[PDB]
Amino acid sequence: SGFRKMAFPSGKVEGCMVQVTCGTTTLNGLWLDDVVYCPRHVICTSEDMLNPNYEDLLIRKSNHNFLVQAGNVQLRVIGHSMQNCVLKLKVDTANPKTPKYKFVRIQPGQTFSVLACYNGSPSGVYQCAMRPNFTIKGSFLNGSCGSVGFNIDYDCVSFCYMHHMELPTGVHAGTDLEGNFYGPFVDRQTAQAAGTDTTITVNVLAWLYAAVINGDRWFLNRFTTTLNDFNLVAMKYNYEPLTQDHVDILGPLSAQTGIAVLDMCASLKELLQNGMNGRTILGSALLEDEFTPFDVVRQCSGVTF
Amino acid sequence: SGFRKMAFPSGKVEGCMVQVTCGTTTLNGLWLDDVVYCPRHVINYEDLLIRKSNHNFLVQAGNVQLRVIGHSMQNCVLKLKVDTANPKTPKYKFVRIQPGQTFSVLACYNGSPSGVYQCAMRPNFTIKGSFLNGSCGSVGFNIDYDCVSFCYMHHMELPTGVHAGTDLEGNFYGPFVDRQTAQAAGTDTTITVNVLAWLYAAVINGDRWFLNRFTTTLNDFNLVAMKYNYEPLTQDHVDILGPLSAQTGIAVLDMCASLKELLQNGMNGRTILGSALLEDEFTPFDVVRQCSGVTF
Ligand SMILES: CC(=O)Nc1ccc2cncc(NC(=O)Cc3cccc(Cl)c3)c2c1
Ligand SMILES: [Cl-]
Repeated sequence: SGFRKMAFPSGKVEGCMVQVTCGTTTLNGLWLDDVVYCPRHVICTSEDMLNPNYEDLLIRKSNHNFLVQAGNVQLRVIGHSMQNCVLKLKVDTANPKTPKYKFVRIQPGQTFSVLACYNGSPSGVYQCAMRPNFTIKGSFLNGSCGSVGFNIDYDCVSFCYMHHMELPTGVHAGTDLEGNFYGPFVDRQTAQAAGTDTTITVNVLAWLYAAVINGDRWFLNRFTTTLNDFNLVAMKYNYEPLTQDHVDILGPLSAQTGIAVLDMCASLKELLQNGMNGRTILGSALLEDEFTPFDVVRQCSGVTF
Repeated sequence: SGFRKMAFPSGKVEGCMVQVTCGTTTLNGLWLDDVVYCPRHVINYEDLLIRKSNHNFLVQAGNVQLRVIGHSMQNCVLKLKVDTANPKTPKYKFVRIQPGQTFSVLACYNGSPSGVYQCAMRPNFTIKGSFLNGSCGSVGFNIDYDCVSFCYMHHMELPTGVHAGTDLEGNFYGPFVDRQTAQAAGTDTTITVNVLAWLYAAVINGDRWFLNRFTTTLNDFNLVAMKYNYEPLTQDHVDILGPLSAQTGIAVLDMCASLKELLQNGMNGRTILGSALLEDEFTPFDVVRQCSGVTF
């Protein structure tokens, strides 16, 4: 019993964290085999960030301008290249702690664990989701750049995020491990603002099924809804549209509890209308959207209470 | 910016997790040097233990079978002497925590870590964890510098869904016993010093709507807090909040007057750090650490 925001064990990622220094800037790098991946803005000054020409800044650099530190050992850089917004530093030593891994690009609504690092040293781990506006509501201070997001399914680490910047509202933006940003963001200091955010409807529904699995049904009602009527109501509360794919994905949880997706949609509609009336669901007074249908199946029991 | 329930990096503990089987029961063990620590309920415990030999205990570390060469009991923990020292043993200490203190939990099943989360020892000595059958032997810890301080080992789930366990010396937290009997968690209370720390974290992150011009006395605050099932606030708690009071310019009894107003009026449709409830699972030290950048 119980329901917590659980992160994946971070050990496999901790053994890949390194410190990258270029001139006066120091940030984090990910060391996999003989390559260190880090944000390309490590080659920039603060002045450069207004309109940086990365190709022009990089051509003026040699291998020995990049200092890479793994624990107490200095790694020697023997090559460098840029791939989108990521700098790839070829080093002379392969990481003996390299786990089985893949680089995966996630979609909004997907969750992942973040290992927050400073000076190549891991300080904490937390779970979060890629928001519909492509930002992440993280907890990052200056020096956290290069910190990574990941999932561990079985013994394989799937890297999905690398931290690049904080936006004026305090939310965070970054790239996949191939250097492609999530969202319409650039690694430039410009008027960049996160778009209006919305609630991840399929995740709220999954969390309502998790509450039913853990023995709580006070929020159910005797109504059903069409998918269109649900979406017309949900969009008024800034909820993401629920698609037929989302209904298909909730199928297993619907069969485990005996509550049709559209009947759970009717209960969500009523919750938006009435609020909680002093009650909580899984210890929360807000509707939670950072648990996917997959996370609920992973964490919760296969037997409903 | 941002404020998350953050756990310590779990790598140092992951390298200590093993699977312990005794007959039909399978649970988790902690392998430090040549000793495996696990709940004694894996097996009248003295009478059950005397009938066991070393070969009755099967210990599995990854894909390798460890050979048990001795066994002894210390309170509610079984200590299995194995023939191999753990080469991944970190620098460690066994410490007993107090209610209100927080720690990270590495939840395991069959000796394999599945997740990590942060939680607090409640005033009623239970933990609001997330554990399924097979999680027994999962451990709680903090990391200070490069040293892992083990503070909790999971033993059982209570009828309300909350969890109970021991320190690593086998002493239960709370009035619980390791057996099937009518055991219920006492009425819980809110960890006041932690709620205050989280209010200071909200001010640091730019949330001041709850701040007011008023200040209170410690006695008046405690008379009000006792009415809402909040733990009494002591002079030690006021002293401990000193650094956060100096950083934001809000005296502790100044923040107590804000908390008193939130207790009598609620939030009025507003949130603090994305929450509609007053959060009590962040200590003053956790707030200072997450708003500073301490690494391990
Ligand atoms: C003093 C300061 O920079 N504070 C914070 C606070 C919090 C921060 C959290 N994450 C990242 C930071 N770093 C950046 O945003 C550097 C950067 C600037 C301009 C564009 C880009 Cl692509 C990257 C943070 C920086
Ligand atoms: Cl995805």
